[PDB]
Amino acid sequence: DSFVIRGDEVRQIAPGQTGTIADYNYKLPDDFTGCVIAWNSNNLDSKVG
Amino acid sequence: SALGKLQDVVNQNAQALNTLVKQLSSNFGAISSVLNDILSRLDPPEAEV
Repeated sequence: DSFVIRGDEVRQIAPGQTGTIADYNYKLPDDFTGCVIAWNSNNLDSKVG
Repeated sequence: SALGKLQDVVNQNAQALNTLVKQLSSNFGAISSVLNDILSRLDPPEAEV
């Protein structure tokens, strides 16, 4: 599951979290197994304008 | 005290039932002994614990 979020919202991709993208964008179950991968993409997913 | 042998058995059974019912009032290290309070106060990840 691939998406782009903020830097402070990477704590919300987790079981049992309260947050905004956890509730209304992407929810993980309490019995979730797998791995969450996050890396900075300011060189690619950002524009000066 | 003529009939102490039967009364002893009656007292032991009643005391065992009273102790078993009384043990529900103990939280056993949890925040509360009431299940409804835990289910209404906490999120399921910590309410599960």
